[PDB]
Amino acid sequence: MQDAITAVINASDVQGKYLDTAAMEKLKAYFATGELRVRAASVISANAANIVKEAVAKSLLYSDITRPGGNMYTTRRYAACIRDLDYYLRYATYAMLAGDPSILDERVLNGLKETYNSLGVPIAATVQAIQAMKEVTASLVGADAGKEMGIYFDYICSGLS
Amino acid sequence: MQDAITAVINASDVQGKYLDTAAMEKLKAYFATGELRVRAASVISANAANIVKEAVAKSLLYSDITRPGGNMYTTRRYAACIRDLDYYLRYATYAMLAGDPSILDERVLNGLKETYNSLGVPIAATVQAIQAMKEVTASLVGADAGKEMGIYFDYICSGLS
Amino acid sequence: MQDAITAVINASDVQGKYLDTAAMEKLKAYFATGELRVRAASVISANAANIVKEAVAKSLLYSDITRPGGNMYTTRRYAACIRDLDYYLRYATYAMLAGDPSILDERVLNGLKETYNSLGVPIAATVQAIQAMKEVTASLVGADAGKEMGIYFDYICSGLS
Amino acid sequence: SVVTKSIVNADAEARYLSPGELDRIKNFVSTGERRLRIAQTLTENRERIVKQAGDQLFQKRPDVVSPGGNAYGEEMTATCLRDLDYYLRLVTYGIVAGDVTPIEEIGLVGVREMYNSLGTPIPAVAEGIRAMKNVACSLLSAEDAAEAGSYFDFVIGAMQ
Amino acid sequence: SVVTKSIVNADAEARYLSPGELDRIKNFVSTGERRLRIAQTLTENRERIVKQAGDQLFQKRPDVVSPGGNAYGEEMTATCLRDLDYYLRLVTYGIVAGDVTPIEEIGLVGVREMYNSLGTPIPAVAEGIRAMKNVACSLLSAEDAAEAGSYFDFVIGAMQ
Amino acid sequence: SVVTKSIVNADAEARYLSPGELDRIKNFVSTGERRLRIAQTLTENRERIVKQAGDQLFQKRPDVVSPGGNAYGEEMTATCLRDLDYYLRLVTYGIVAGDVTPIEEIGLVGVREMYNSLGTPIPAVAEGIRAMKNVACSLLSAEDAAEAGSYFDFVIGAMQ
Ligand SMILES: *[C@H](C)[C@H]1/C(=C/c2[nH]c(/C=C3N=C(/C=C4\NC(=O)C(CC)=C4C)C(C)=C\3CCC(=O)O)c(CCC(=O)O)c2C)NC(=O)[C@@H]1C
Ligand SMILES: *[C@H](C)[C@H]1/C(=C/c2[nH]c(/C=C3N=C(/C=C4\NC(=O)C(CC)=C4C)C(C)=C\3CCC(=O)O)c(CCC(=O)O)c2C)NC(=O)[C@@H]1C
Ligand SMILES: *[C@H](C)[C@H]1/C(=C/c2[nH]c(/C=C3N=C(/C=C4\NC(=O)C(CC)=C4C)C(C)=C\3CCC(=O)O)c(CCC(=O)O)c2C)NC(=O)[C@@H]1C
Ligand SMILES: *[C@H](C)[C@H]1/C(=C/c2[nH]c(/C=C3N=C(/C=C4\NC(=O)C(CC)=C4C)C(C)=C\3CCC(=O)O)c(CCC(=O)O)c2C)NC(=O)[C@@H]1C
Ligand SMILES: *[C@H](C)[C@H]1/C(=C/c2[nH]c(/C=C3N=C(/C=C4\NC(=O)C(CC)=C4C)C(C)=C\3CCC(=O)O)c(CCC(=O)O)c2C)NC(=O)[C@@H]1C
Ligand SMILES: *[C@H](C)[C@H]1/C(=C/c2[nH]c(/C=C3N=C(/C=C4\NC(=O)C(CC)=C4C)C(C)=C\3CCC(=O)O)c(CCC(=O)O)c2C)NC(=O)[C@@H]1C
Repeated sequence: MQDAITAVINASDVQGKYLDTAAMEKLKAYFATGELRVRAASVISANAANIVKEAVAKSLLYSDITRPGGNMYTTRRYAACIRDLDYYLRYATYAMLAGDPSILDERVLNGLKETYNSLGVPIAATVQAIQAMKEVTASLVGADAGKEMGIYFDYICSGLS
Repeated sequence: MQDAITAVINASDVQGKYLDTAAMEKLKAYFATGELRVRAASVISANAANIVKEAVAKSLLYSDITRPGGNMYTTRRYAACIRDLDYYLRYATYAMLAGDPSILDERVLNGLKETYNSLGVPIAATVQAIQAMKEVTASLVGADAGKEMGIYFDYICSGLS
Repeated sequence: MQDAITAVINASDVQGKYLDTAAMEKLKAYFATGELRVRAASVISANAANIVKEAVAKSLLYSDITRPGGNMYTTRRYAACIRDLDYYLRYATYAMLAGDPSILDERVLNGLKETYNSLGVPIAATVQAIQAMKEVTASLVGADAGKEMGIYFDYICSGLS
Repeated sequence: SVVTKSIVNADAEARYLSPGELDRIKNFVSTGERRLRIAQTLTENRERIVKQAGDQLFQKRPDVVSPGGNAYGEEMTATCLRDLDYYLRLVTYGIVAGDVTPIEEIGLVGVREMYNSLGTPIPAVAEGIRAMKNVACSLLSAEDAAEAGSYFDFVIGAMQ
Repeated sequence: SVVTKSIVNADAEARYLSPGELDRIKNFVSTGERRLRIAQTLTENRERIVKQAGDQLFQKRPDVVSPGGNAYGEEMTATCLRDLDYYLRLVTYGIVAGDVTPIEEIGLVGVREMYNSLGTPIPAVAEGIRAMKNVACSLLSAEDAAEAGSYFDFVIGAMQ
Repeated sequence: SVVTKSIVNADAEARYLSPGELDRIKNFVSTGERRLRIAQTLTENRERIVKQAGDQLFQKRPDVVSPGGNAYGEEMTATCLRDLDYYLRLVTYGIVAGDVTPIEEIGLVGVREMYNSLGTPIPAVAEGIRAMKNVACSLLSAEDAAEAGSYFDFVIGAMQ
């Protein structure tokens, strides 16, 4: 995978150039916002179970998907769904903490849409759950940290669609 | 896999309804014909080697496929062919005993046509062998048990084509 | 895999005929040229490292591929490239020694073009390297042995394109 | 079912069903009529079993229907009686199937992951199906109450 | 062949053929002319070997050509002489190949699965190729009979 | 980087970053400004470091630039100074990354396979980067020379 630092290094590596005056400023932008990223990660780690709980109750619960015939129906498929929200929340935190969505492309979104369309999982319902967590996470981490997380929340939703 | 009983349960499960008055009659139909299915399975198990032998001699033997250039030629491909008839006869007995062709879709027909077309096995010749076993099995098990087996024999042939 | 001897046997096997008067001459052609094939293999085995070295310096080195941005750039991708030339030279020697390009189709060219196009390896640059080894090998093994090797060198290049 | 289990075990070893395994299908089909009558009795008395089991459940565990509990209010209490209806519907499938696989696959596999996320006390849910067992078995005969009760006990044990 | 075997073993360890393995190809190509003459001698005297081997086979095992046996009748007996012709054709490939791989891959791999299904006695089939060995080797010289006979023995051993 | 390593280790065990692992990112981002100044100092004095390191390298190993050696001639010697420029460029990435992964992935993984094929003496290449270390560290402060020098030592150790 890549992060904000190594992504800039690889960009200069392919060109065969040293770290430019513009390239140094991109790193300084990441270092200056380093403590803000770490502060948000600790809050989400503490409220990991609560963010997923509120997101499911807001968007998913009390609807056709939870009822017989729906995809969330049965304890196996219900437990399998909240497990995905636990991944999406955890992998979104890595993308924010790293400052690069390379981890989402490799270890999450790679062949994810094809796996759902095969099994029969609704993508539209999954997006609403992730978008629900974006609003719930933003209230806890704040406006500054909430926006940065939202970039990688929307990146996961973009990969599914 | 599924059988006649669990298939009816899953049908009522997706609707989210209890066992209907019509659904109970489908189960009673399976239970009433339970001893007839078991009687046929024991006969085919005893005459497992003979049914495959007569079917091959009737349809496959003394023809281009057994001669050099054909697909049954060589002891490896000959032994590999009778092995398939041993599967088709065994998996057809499971489908009859279960009363549902779900086992044929999962553990037999799944990617079977693609495997033959790759290796170069003739599908038309394979169907005649299975249809040969249908006539041979029907004479042993009887008219009542022979028809029920024939449904799942024709189901395998339908999957190949 | 197959060689010059077993390839002729399989040709007569599918027809269901004994070794024909014409088929015997094909074997005698291989046996008469047997010592010439073995002599060439020992020369290439001794000069295995030198043939790959000169071929890379002639075609690959000092160009865009070795420079930053190119596919040979970095020690990992450089070492991975010379490793391929070590395979192509070794597998070409097997094809010459066997007298049949069946080994190239099975254990080399099978899904090779798809693997490169995925990773992003240039096929045009790879062909020039193999064609470079053909000229270098021909000078060592001689005119008689050099032509026979060239058939299987060009066969690998044909498989990539 | 026993028919499904016998085929899966036979297919695993690559062989036709043994004389013993065929006999497990012989008695299964003969005693099928008995289990259907047991399933119908619970199905006919479906609304009564859920109501009485709920009343006994909330008597033994008032904290769930008290302020702060999971089943506080009319909607939250009504949703709990639906859970009881689900497991009662699964028990009827388990009975007619002759084993606890339909109960397991549907409403037990990953059941604690569901209720822990919802915040429902699972020992309270286990105490709920205890109430259904006693109310359901009272309608059935002495022999049928013993058979049907084993499926309820499996649902209790899975939750614990 | 020895050339194929040397390449497969060399490719397995990721290396060029050793001086010893190259020498196994050197003598193989030199003695190739010798084995072709042995193959031609059996090919020219093909019809005679099959007829005499059959006559000796049915003398030692009359039950196969007697009523109830597998080779009873003109068509069934003629089909048995074809089997002998097949293995004689495979022996000629084995000789010219320098090893028993062509014999193994074609007519030996899963040979008992074939004959047990057909109902043919395989020890009778093994006794048939014993007859071919003695009739085939009698045509060849003392040195060639020893070489060609080792391929027949392999076909006998595989059936047993 | 330490951020990448902390995420990879956390993702492996299926868990959020621990308080300790988060602290490794806290100090990393605070000391990021320090390492950027070290990277700039080497970048500004890029041409001087390569020239002086080359002069010292050829003094200690004259055989490489003598007739018969790998770096004999103006073009071959100029290509050797580019190799030094590459590893100096990799060192600056290693410094700003906070670890030797950028140095490892690019110019060290399969480095001996490259130079053995080219015919370059790798201990001579290791002696070249020793010269860069001493020339580069002399420009930096006492504290920065200790930090930057550890990345040079890693490149030396990988070649040996
Ligand atoms: C009653 C004994 C206990 C109780 C239960 C309770 N449940 C809910 C909400 C839900 N329960 C389920 C249950 C299932 N879904 C399934 O697919 C299966 C297997 C077939 C079962 C058993 C579901 C899906 C929900 C979500 C609602 C929906 O259907 O969409 C609540 C409400 C929780 C809340 O606050 O929202 C309660 C209270 N409550 C108790 O106190 C008892 C311990
Ligand atoms: C929840 C919001 C939605 C939902 C999901 C659901 N998923 C499955 C089955 C699987 N889901 C995954 C997902 C992941 N695997 C990963 O490795 C990662 C991170 C890299 C994710 C997010 C996988 C692998 C499976 C298959 C495993 C399995 O045991 O099935 C189901 C069950 C589908 C089935 O029939 O098996 C469901 C229901 N369901 C919803 O309704 C929401 C829209
Ligand atoms: C003779 C020594 C024994 C014998 C043989 C016998 N064979 C058959 C029928 C067949 N035999 C074969 C044999 C082969 N097929 C192959 O591909 C190979 C490898 C190259 C071999 C050796 C085959 C294919 C048949 C089927 C006929 C066909 O060709 O389509 C019979 C007839 C059996 C019957 O009753 O139909 C017999 C009798 N019989 C003996 O008694 C000897 C022991
Ligand atoms: C016989 C009626 C026909 C025939 C068949 C034949 N099959 C093969 C090779 C394979 N056949 C299978 C079949 C199955 N695999 C299964 O798991 C099941 C049940 C679930 C079946 C029915 C498989 C897996 C193979 C590949 C294995 C292998 O060792 O090859 C061949 C040989 C093809 C080849 O060249 O390898 C043949 C000849 N041949 C006929 O002529 C009949 C029409
Ligand atoms: C100098 C300390 C030593 C030395 C070096 C030398 N190198 C070459 C030729 C090449 N060196 C490289 C090196 C790299 N490529 C990479 O991708 C990386 C990682 C980023 C490195 C370090 C390459 C690619 C070449 C090929 C030329 C090209 O760029 O295309 C030579 C020339 C060899 C020849 O004879 O052609 C030399 C001499 N020489 C010494 O004496 C020192 C020990
Ligand atoms: C050299 C002439 C060209 C070149 C090659 C290059 N290849 C790779 C990566 C791989 N190459 C192979 C090749 C083979 N695998 C085999 O098994 C055989 C013989 C049967 C061959 C010839 C494989 C399997 C890989 C993947 C393994 C890996 O570790 O990557 C690369 C690296 C690509 C990457 O980004 O990973 C390169 C650069 N490069 C050139 O520029 C020449 C045109």
